Parts: sequence; structure tokens; C-alpha cells
Amino acid sequence: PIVQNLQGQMVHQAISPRTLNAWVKVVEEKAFSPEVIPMFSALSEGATPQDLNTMLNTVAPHQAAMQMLKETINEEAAEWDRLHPVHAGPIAPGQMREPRGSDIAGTTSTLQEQIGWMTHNPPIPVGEIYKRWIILGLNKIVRMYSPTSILDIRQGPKEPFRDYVDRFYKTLRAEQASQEVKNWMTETLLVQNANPDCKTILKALGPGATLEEMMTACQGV
Amino acid sequence: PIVQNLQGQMVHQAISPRTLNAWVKVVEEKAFSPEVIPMFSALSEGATPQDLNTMLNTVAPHQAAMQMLKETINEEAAEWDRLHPVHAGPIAPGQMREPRGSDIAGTTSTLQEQIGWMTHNPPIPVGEIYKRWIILGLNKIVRMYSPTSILDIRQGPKEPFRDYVDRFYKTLRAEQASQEVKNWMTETLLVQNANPDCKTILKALGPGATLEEMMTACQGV
Repeated sequence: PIVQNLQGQMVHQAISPRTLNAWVKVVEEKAFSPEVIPMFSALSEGATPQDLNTMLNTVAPHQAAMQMLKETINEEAAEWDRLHPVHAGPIAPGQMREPRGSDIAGTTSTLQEQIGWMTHNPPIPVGEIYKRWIILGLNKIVRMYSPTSILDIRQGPKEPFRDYVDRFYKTLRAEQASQEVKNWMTETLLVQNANPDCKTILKALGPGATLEEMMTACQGV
Repeated sequence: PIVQNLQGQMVHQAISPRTLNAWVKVVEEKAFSPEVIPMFSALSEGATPQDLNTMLNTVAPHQAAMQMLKETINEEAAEWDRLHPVHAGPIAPGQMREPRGSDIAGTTSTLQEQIGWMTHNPPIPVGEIYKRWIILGLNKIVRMYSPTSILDIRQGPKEPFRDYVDRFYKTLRAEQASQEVKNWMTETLLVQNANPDCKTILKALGPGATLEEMMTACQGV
């Protein structure tokens, strides 16, 4: 992250060892469950590209996930270079240069360059964009590691309705289908795969019933 | 039917043999099911009273049905004579006379008379009224031959709801009850005679639910 010294200047501060260890525990203990993404977003709050690469070093022992992340990052960097062509000409002495795709990811840039780029009026967030690319890669990884399809999430004969709903929505978040497909799933498949008693109640409830009404009507069933 | 010759004059055309054979197949193969009436209406499209009597000759071997038809036709002809008294006095040379009950049914009239009566500005449809009388007789016949009461139409334990609805409405069309009685039947008896699962769902659905909502809620039950 970025901190201010006693002289009022923006200075980079390294990630604390226990934050890095929390990230390591998340990587090594949760098997790339969907909750890894909110935890990564929280643990990398206000980070620099060098800090993000330090956090990514934890993923390196997982070859498939790391390769997927690297492919996503390279594609995003190529797209960034395509959409931000290197202008040929003079540059104002008071204005800093434009970083490239290899520079936002911190492959060739330095710490001071990123500190200056992030701290500006108006600021151009380089850490946030790299973080978003990491999140795209992580979403792909979570999709790859998902053990069950949404079509295989069925309510147990004695399973409470709220637990079935939680499992269903967790699997839906893992799968990351299209928005229209997701809406169709939440509207139709959730009712379709319920157990007979809750299914009868939900059918009696009618189409267009909100999730709150369904959980109310199926609370003790 | 009526066709126009090369000189622009209305000329009667006989019913084609295959249309008559289709009518014969309907009469001899469907046992006076309710669908006989739409088929007769389609097959006698734009017909003359002579054509209608030709079509009625097929019904003659069925003594009860033919007797019921003849009673209905005679009653309608008597009512027509009562409501259209024979005026005594002069008749305009350019205006044709008024046919009687025995004349609309083609018992005493000729082909040219019916052709002239139907082709007029404004036209007086004699074929359509005779056809409506035939349809009244056929409705009576379909009521006579109905094998089951509406009270005996009950959904089977594994019968789909749509098939039960189709059978129920076919029987209702066969029985031809009063409109208020029919409304009461469709509103109450259909729910009453359903199988337990669909009955529970429909009771939960409440009174005043449309047929579409009921079939939606009972689709896979």
C-alpha cells in the first residue's frame, strides 16, 4: 500500500507478514472455492502492482491455476496496449509517461513509478485494474475447480430449504453463467430441483414469487 | 355451392364426390362425437338446401338420429312459418316470393329458386338457416349419444392435468348445459374431481384462478 511520511510525501509500505500468511492460508486451504475472491479483494485492499505480484507468488505452486492467471493477465495487457497506443512525440515535463501492459503488471516498472501513477490529481488507478485482471483470472480458476454442475444441486428429502438455497446460490456464483441464463436458473431450476413437499408449496405459490416469500412458505417444511 | 359461369350468371355446382365421401366417413366412423359438428360445418361450407339434403341422406340409415333431425327440422319449419306468415296480395314482378318451411328445407322448392334467393342484394341466406337447424339437430344427437356424464369425468392418479382438462371440456361441449350451469361446472367440478396432488395445488391456488394458471401450476404433477 501507500503511506505518507513525516514530510507529507507518498511512500510505499510493504504488506505485513500476517496479511500475507492469511492470503497463503486462503490459497492453500480452501481449494479455490468461490469465497477466495472476496477474501483476495479484502486482503489486497489498496495494494500496488509489486504487492500484487508478491501475493501472486503464492499461487505459483499451483501450475494450472497460475497458467490460467498468466494467460488472462497477458490477454488483458495486450488489450490494454491495443486500446492505449504508445503516442510518439513530446511529453510535458510535469506529466509522467503512460505505462504499458508489462508496466501495470509490474514486470518492468519500478515502485516509484507506480506510487506516482496512483497518487495523482486526478488519480489513474493502476493497482485496481491489475486487481480486476487478477479477479478475472481467479473467476476462471473457480469455474475450473467447481465440483458440481448447477443441474446437480438437488434438495435433500430432509434438508432445510435455506441450506438448499445457500448451496444453489453458491454453485451459481461459482459457475458464472450469463445474466439471462442466471435469471432463468434462479426462476425455474431452483423450484424444479426442490424436494416434493417444498416443490408442491412453491408450485402453489405461483411464478414470480420472491425468494423471501419462498423461504417464508417453506421455513419448517 | 354456387359458382359463376362464363356469362357472369350464378350457377349451382354439385358437391364433389370426395367431399361427400369425407362426410360419409365422418358419419360412419366417429359415432356422433362432438367433433362431428365442426366437420359438418366445414364440409357443408356455402351449400344449398339440395346439397344439404344430399348430405343428410347419409344419416338416414341411423334411424334414431335421423328421426331426431327430422323432428328438429319440422319444428324449425313450423316456427319459421309462424314467424313469417304468407302475405295475401300483389307481389312485385322484380321481387321473388317468400319461401315456406317446406321450401327452405328443399322439400318442394327447386334449385333455381334457392340460387336466386341466396344470390341477392341484400342476400337472404337460406342455406345458412337450414344449416343452423341441422346443427341444432346434430347437437341433440351428440347429447343423446354421449357415453359419460360430466360428473363421472375424474382425473386418473397418474393422468396428466392437460389430458384431464381436455376430456372434461370435451364432455362439457357434448352435454350442452345452460351457460350459468356450465360456468359453475368449469369453476367448481373441475377442481372437485381432480386427483389429490393437483387438487391440493388448486385449492392452494384459490378461487377465481384462470385455467392457464391452473395448468401452469399442475404441469408436471
